[PDB]
Amino acid sequence: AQELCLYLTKAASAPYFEVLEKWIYRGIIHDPYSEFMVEEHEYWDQRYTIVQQQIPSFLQKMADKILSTGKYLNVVRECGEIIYTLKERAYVEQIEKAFNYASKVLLDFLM
Amino acid sequence: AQELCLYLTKAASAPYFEVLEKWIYRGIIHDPYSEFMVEEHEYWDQRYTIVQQQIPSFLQKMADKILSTGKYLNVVRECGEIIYTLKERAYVEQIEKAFNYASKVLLDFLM
Amino acid sequence: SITQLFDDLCEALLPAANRKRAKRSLKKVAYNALFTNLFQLPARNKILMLSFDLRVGGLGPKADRLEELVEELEAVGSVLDLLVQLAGSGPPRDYFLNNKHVGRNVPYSGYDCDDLSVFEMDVQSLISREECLCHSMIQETLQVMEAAPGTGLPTVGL
Amino acid sequence: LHSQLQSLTLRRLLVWTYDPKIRLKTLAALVDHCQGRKGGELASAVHAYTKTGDPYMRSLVQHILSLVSHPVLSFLYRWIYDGELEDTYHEFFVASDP
Amino acid sequence: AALVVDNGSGMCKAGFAGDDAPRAVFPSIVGRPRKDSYVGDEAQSKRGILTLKYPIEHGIVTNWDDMEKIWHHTFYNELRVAPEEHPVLLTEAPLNPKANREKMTQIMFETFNTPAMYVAIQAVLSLYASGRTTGIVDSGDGVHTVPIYEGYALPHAILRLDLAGRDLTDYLMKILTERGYSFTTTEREIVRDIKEKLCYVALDFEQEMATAASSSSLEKSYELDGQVITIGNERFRCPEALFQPSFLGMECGIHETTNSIMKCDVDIRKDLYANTVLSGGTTMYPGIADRMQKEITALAPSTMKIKIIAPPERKYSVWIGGSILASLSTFQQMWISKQEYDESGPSIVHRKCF
Amino acid sequence: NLNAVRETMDVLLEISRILNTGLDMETLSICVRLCEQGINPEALSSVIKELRKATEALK
Amino acid sequence: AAAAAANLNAVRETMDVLLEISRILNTGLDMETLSICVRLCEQGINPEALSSVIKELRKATEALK
Amino acid sequence: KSPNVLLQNLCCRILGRSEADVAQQFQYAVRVIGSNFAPTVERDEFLVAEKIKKELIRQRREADAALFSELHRKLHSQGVLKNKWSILYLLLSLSEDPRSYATLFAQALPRDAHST
Repeated sequence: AQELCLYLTKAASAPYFEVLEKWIYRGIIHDPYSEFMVEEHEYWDQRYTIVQQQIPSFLQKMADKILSTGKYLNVVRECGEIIYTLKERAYVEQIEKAFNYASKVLLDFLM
Repeated sequence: AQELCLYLTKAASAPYFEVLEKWIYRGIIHDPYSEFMVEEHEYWDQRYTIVQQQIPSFLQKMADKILSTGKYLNVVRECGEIIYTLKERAYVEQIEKAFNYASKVLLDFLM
Repeated sequence: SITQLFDDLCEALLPAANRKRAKRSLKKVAYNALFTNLFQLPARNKILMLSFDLRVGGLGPKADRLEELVEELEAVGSVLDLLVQLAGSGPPRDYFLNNKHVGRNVPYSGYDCDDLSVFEMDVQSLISREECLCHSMIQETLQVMEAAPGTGLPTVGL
Repeated sequence: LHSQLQSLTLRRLLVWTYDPKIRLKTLAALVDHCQGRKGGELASAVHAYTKTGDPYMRSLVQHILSLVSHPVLSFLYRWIYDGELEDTYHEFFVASDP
Repeated sequence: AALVVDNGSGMCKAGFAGDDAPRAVFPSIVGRPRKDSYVGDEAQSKRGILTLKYPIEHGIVTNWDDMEKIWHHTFYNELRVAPEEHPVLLTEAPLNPKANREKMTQIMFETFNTPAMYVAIQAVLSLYASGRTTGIVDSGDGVHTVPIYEGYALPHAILRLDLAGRDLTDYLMKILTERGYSFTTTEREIVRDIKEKLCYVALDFEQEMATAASSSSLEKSYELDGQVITIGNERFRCPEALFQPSFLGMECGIHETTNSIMKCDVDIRKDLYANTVLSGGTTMYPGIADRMQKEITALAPSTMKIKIIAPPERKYSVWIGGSILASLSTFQQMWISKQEYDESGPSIVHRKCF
Repeated sequence: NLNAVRETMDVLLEISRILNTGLDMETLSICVRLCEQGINPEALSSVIKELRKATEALK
Repeated sequence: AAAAAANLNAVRETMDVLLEISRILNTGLDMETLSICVRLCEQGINPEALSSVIKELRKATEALK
Repeated sequence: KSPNVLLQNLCCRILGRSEADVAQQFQYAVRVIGSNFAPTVERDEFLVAEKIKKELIRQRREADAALFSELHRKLHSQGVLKNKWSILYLLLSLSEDPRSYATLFAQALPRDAHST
């Protein structure tokens, strides 16, 4: 029953991990139903804010780097693959490889 | 009734001959219940001493080479298969092939 | 130690229990048979001819694996030439299989009825195994329970 | 056994059910020796049944140990390579202090 | 049980077919006072009061009276069997004169009354022991490069080199003496031991000489009466003579001699290059396989695949090959029976043991 | 090097497992090292099939 | 005997007629290659698959020439 | 022979090489032939015939369209050919014009309607 509950979560997470690859590698947030961990609004700390409930509790370690990764992509845009595995952190490492670039394009954009 | 009493002793001796292959090829003595022919203690002739009762009376010929085989393995360790057959001595010869090496590793260790 | 590597080989194939003279006689069968061939074509091609026969009877991905290893084993040739000789001598789940209901971007297919037809044979073989067991368990013990007194018993044979 | 009742008799059952009179003798006495043990202390009380010598029991219990000791070797391979112990119930022998 | 007797220029090896190793090994010597005849170790032990004879000094039997005594010794003293009760497989040197083969046959059947016998070439048996029937093979005490194809030695391509273990022992005595020690007396036995225990074949002679000249990293100690002596470049200079016989005043080395391949049909030369097998006590030097590989590669075409096979048990591969052969099912029909001998005489050996 | 010759020996077990050869892990290292000597593999196919044949006559 | 020679005749006929249909259709095949494609089609093989192969090996023999 | 050894003769006929030389192509030929062995469409020589006539008529070669009808009967006259649909389906595909739309005209049946 541990091979089973890994077959469900591997398939019940493809939709969530397909809105994430749009919020990190780009700035757009689709989320038609209110389910994503990052929601937007309409001076800059109230633009995007974490929702605490809808956190996968296995990305809870990096709940601040995700929100900080897309946020840097938007202050430049308006100016001008991930798979789930157990006991393997190939996606936790995959997020740090993009946040470490998300800043190097904005920080350089201001210097 | 000689094929039978050979089928019992062939099966009532596998546990005993599995603590022996640990006392000759290594120095460790497991013997949870007090049954083995060699017991330990806690200057070196009182460390391991033969118990006279618990001798198989078909290894009585080599009751001194067994005790002398593991004893040499321990004064080096702390510094840094057998099957029963009748009228065939394949295990009596198998013990001499290890005691003849047990000394050649310690004697060389002191020269 | 070519004279010894044939002596260690003869030990492994010897089934555990006279075990002291059989090894002496089996080393004859090793030598009596080694010199018959000596008295009397690429390497990777022989695998593909066995890769073909795999894909025909189904099990495609396994055949795509057999070729996946011989491609990395290049970066020894006479070793695989020995395995292809003994190919037939050996002794006789994953939910992320077809499962059109899980994926990121699964393509349009329409009904198949050729995956569900080979998903009921996966079950029919199960109920046909646990039924031969009950045919090979009540037989192995009724052949002894009902016979002449003292046939299957080994102690009466003394 | 039920498919043949439609022939077998009492004296025929004794030989049929002479072996499962032992497996149902070790298991029914393996669940009493470990009653209040939870966590690793249970994987240490189903290992004190292997020092038996009986080739039929020592090869049965030495299989249940290979399943019971799988979760224990799951924390160990976690608390060694990643150092992130997680057990809401106190099982692992490494107890953390908040 | 069938007997296997390997007649060596320096040491004879005897035992029973089927066994993994010979049961006995002894010096090929017969001695008489300066018990009337002494053979083997005893002759050696009491050499002080005897005049020693070496009836097969260079691999070929030269004195049949003493060779008969060595065989008598082999059966009754070493193996403790009656030859008239066991078939006997004997070994012979490469290029053994036809007349000698008949003599050996006649002696076995008429003098020892063997029920059956056979004679095989030493090099061929060693090749068999390596699991091959084709390849080029033997350096012993007193004396070959033997090309073999499909189980048959090719006499036209066989080469004999009168340079072996004995010469190397004497050469070591000479250079150790030049070092400042003194090994000259029948001391020869001590040096033979030093040779077998501390010598090796250097991959590159000059580099090894340079290392030994500028450091003590290659030096090894040897204890005699307690005196501990030092052996330096002599360790590899001794066996170097196998590759450069001029060190001994002899005009080709073993690598160059292994010329034998070039004497064979061009169509089988690649099989020989890919199957060069070493045998004999004098091929036991550590490093000899890699040195041969390097030297042969330098002599052969750049496109040639070279492989040197050096079995760990090659010191007794001749005997072992005989044990294997005599144990083969298909070989039983090959023995020369007493019946066949009575029917055809000694010359049958040429047909039966081709 | 022993790390490389372990991997190359570990990959070679699988291609002998899906080809349905009875060679286990021990007999494989024996045969790999023996083939590494230079013996012709067309003959080894006969000794293993015969050693396994005479082994069955005992049981 | 005879029935083993009457079959070798009825095969040389058919292999000669299939070579006529092959030339009026202007397939690049010849008498040697065409005997391979006939044997394959006897065991049962997709001609939509086998013809993709021939349309490829003939498409790669030019990049090497 | 067997189809696996027979596929390698083909790769040696088209490409002029020995089986020890060409082994990348033969690796690609086992990929396509294998897993595509079973015939996918219902087999009938009638439909394939009315498409080799329709093709030789389209090239203004109306004389060879009536010669094929006499060569296709001889195939039935001798009777050493078991699958006559396959070998014609293939000879038609490799046909080149010495000198568009095909969902309108007659195509073979799919075999999906049946429970294969």
